[PDB]
Amino acid sequence: MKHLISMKDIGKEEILEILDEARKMEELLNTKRPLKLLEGKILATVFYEPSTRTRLSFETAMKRLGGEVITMTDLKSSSVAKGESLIDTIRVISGYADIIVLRHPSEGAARLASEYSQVPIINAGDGSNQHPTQTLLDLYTIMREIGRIDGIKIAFVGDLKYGRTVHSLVYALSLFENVEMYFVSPKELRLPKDIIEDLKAKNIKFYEKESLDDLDDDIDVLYVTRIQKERFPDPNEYEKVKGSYKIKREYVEGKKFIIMHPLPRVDEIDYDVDDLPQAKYFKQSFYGIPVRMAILKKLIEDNE
Amino acid sequence: MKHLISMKDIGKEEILEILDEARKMEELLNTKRPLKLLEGKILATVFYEPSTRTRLSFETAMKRLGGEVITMTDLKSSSVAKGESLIDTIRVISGYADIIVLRHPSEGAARLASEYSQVPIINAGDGSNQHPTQTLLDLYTIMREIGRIDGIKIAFVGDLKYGRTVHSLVYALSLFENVEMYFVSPKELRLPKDIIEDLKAKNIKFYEKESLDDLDDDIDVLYVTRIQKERFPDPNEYEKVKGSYKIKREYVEGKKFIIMHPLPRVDEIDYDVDDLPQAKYFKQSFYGIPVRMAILKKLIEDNE
Amino acid sequence: MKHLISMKDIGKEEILEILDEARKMEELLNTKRPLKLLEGKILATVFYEPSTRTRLSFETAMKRLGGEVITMTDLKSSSVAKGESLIDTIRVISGYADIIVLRHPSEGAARLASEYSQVPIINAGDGSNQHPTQTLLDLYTIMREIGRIDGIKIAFVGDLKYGRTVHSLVYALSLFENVEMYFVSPKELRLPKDIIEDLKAKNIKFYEKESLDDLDDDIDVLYVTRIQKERFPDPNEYEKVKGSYKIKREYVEGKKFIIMHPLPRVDEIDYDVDDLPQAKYFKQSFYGIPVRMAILKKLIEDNE
Ligand SMILES: [K+]
Repeated sequence: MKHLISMKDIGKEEILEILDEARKMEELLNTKRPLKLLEGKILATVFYEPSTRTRLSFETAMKRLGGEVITMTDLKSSSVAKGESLIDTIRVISGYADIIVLRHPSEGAARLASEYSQVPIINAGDGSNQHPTQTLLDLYTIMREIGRIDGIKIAFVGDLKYGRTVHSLVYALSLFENVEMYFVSPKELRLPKDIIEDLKAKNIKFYEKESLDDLDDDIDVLYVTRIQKERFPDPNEYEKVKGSYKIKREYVEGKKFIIMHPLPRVDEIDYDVDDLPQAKYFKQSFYGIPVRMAILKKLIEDNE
Repeated sequence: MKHLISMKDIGKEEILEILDEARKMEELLNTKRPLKLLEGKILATVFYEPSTRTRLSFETAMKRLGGEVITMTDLKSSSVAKGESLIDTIRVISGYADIIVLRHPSEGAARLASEYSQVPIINAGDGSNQHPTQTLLDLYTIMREIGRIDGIKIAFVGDLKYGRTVHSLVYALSLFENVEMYFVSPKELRLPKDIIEDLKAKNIKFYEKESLDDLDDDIDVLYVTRIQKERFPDPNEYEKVKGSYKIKREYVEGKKFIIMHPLPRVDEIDYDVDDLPQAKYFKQSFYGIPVRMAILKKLIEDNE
Repeated sequence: MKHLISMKDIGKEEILEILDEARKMEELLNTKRPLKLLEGKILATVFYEPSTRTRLSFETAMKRLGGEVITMTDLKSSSVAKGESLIDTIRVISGYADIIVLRHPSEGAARLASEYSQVPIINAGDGSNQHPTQTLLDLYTIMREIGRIDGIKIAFVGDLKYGRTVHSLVYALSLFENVEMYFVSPKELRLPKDIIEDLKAKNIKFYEKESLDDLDDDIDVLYVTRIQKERFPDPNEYEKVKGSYKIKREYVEGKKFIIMHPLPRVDEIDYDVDDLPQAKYFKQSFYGIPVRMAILKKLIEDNE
């Protein structure tokens, strides 16, 4: 693997390889002894747009591997208004570092960068169209907590129309077997039809549901995403929507599923669900570190 | 010690333990050989409010111990306006790191955080009510330079009414023996009465003084704090105040005391005092590193 | 060498020493094995003004040497409006760190700092009058790519009147032998006369040229700098200027010279020159790391 630009670039087997590697990274972390796997290696964080979350996780992952990190987070005026084009910055930075995590608004930005970069490019959103690492950690969470990915019944709740990370996860799962999908959302925010077509073609068993109550307790994974306010300018109607799709304790009690949420969690899930056994989004967050560790390590070693 | 939230949580003995540990850290630094005490450990700097000073010192302390540091300084809009509540951020970050230094405006913020954190919380101001580490380094300075803390005559000059760090130091000293306190300030900015009550109860010998000249040369330590402009909107009157309480060379010459100042120094002390023997605030600054080292180390090791 | 404040402070021999040291650093980098030369040492980046470029390179250099880095980039209001004077910050930071890279707008800022600093000061622009490290890496590039510095024919294109880095390089080269200089620029932006005097005095063979076509193919090095818009408010005339001095592929083909550019490259050089053999500015960028490594190492070791 030369770069990690989009989930579209890797198959089931290669995904499972990355997951195995992540399980190993997790054990290493459990060791509490200093790891030197990437000692002497430098990760360059290159963000034209902000993402404290993305930066922290990758920075943690790299440092857990004994590696170093240089950071470049503002380029909305630090070089985009300073003149330097993307391809110039990439070239300068691939000369400094050993690997780059890039978050750039322009479409195909990460792909172009990989073309001019002498080091591996990791795409952390362009500007948030394809986020492979988020999708990999989601899959990792499922494997860890459920045992394996094939044969799961997963339900997605929230804005399925603009949920980029849902989109990415949905596609990735279509590469697996016997996966039943449930798409719960406001009628206004249903999964993009083109995707629906992809699922139908791949002959995936799926359902579009209007309500959370339309779900039986056969679902193995509840993956909840955000429903932003920009979708309902009227505070009154927005109350309605939030109320209908907010995950609450009473609805969770005695359920089989685990609950996943890419974070941050704002309104989607009540605070008194956090302490329920099925709540796993914070554990999910942690899993993000071992899989980013595997990703970092793999890209370094695959290319030298 | 699980966390370090407030000086109110530790007694004389435990303070002295921390100080001994700091003396050891200082020797280690004097060695100029790479220290690995916290190799493989990650410190997370979590500030909703800015504090370049706080961040640098802790970051230096952690790195001197061979440890790593991840930084999160803006949360006034990076997650407070991004939606994520404090308790969520703490949970995500305690999953990434091994220890956290937190500076959050809300009262009892650090305490709440420690409740949701799986790792030790260090309170670097909430929003600047209790700063244990500053108070510990102040005490360390006194022990190092004076020999011991008991039996000192210390005078505080400046705004004693809003001097949070004076407040914290004053309380901590009340735990020691034979400590005589002198409180020099504008009548408008005298030490809060409730504190005065605490001192009277603890039967501490203390004096409220109007002028610097009311001090004899029996004082062992001169601890000076800031008198902000917000206290005297009239530039004319503010001239008067500054002039009356500014420490000047001629007043310092031949004095027994050392001069402590938490920094930054703006108007409180003339520049031509810096080079006088009794000037110790810059040495005080350095001492901040060894005691933060001890603090970091202790909290890691006490909890694993 | 106690500090590195200005090129005016070091002679040919000492420059060559630093260059040799840089060649060694470059080999070490080529090794791809973790270097520990500055393990346990802390570099403090102190910028009152912004310079993502400067910071990254030095930070990379220090980390390549196994060292650590603390960063302080905003002081336009973080301590300049927070009260603390430069000399105070320097003293606090020289207590924390082992070496400082300083970028401060005020003239003679770096020099003053070195006076109050207990650790070596590296001047990264004050506010951009003397940048020794840029000038050292430029010289390094020439030695590496040309073989040696003496006897080269170098042409400078762009704004020669406000090109601080050209000024610095020109002076440094005057310390070498048989160096022929060609100064290509708009008549409005010719090399400052006082410098011309220095060259005449040192009896350097040089020419002031109006056009790129006035250059023969005997030039060994083409060093191009920026011509900002502030020099030609009329977009119309600015078109003219840019067009006349922009380096283009057809002009470069079959040329003997290498092309150097301190970066960032905005308008000065066409993108389809990048891939021509004579294009070396990105390699030049990389060379910046080994020479900053040598600089960092030398200053640490010369002072302990
Ligand atoms: K490090």
